[PDB]
Amino acid sequence: ALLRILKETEFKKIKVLGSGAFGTVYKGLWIPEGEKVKIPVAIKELREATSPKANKEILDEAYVMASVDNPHVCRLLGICLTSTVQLIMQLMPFGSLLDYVREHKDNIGSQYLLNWCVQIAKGMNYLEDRRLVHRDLAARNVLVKTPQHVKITDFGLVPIKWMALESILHRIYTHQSDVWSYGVTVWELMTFGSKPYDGIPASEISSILEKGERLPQPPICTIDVYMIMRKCWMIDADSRPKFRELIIEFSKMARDPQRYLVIQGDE
Ligand SMILES: O=C(Nc1nccs1)[C@@H](c1cc(F)ccc1O)N1Cc2ccccc2C1=O
Repeated sequence: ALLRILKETEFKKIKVLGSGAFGTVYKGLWIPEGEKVKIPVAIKELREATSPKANKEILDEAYVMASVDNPHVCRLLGICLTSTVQLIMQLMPFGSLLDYVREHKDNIGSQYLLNWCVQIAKGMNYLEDRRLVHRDLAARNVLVKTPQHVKITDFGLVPIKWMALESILHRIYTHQSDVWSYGVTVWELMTFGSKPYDGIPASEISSILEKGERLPQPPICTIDVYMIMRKCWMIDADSRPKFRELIIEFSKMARDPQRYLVIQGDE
């Protein structure tokens, strides 16, 4: 439930997974005080600019992150306060889903792929229920705990291609706007990590959306599935399918993946 405050001694950071302007992420081992067991963890350290106002804002968000409780939604285990701010999240061994599909493109299966979409939709629904807008749904932001299990992280805090036209044009973010991002995320999985609008300038993208052009239907997927992706990118936000609704369609599709999705040779 609550977010633990962690003593510096409690955890050690083994290696650095990623570097960002906002913060640098590390892979680490955390041993809870009073517990024999050692847990692998992902640690994020804010790069700079600590401010009293900033610290309060950061803390406030941290509590909510800790509060979230869903199987497909990442939860912030704890925060460590010292000179720098570090956020502790349980490590996902596999890494980002986008990276996973990219190096495992040859061996992936439709059932796994269809199942991932359902899981993301389920995760998204919890956020909608909790009145949280992710604001940056992407393939990278989906973490692979295991092939069978996937989770969503970094919600609640630009990626022009991923974001909805409404958001781009008027800086408007809503759950429906997140659905447009969700459709793009599905496209990434379907296309095995191909970058959307590859070689296209960010500035141009808004005009293209206005023109009705959309990302190309993936070779692997069936016609019905492509329609779901298109629905997400439709201009009317209300017209776009609800997340709860999305779960049902994918789940039905999940039962017989081969019909809906055709890739290589599969059972
Ligand atoms: O912790 C996060 N990412 C990490 N990378 C390596 C280890 S944790 C990320 C986050 C974690 C989570 F469980 C769920 C949603 C999230 O958005 N958060 C949370 C938070 C709170 C206050 C200020 C900044 C951040 C921030 O960046």
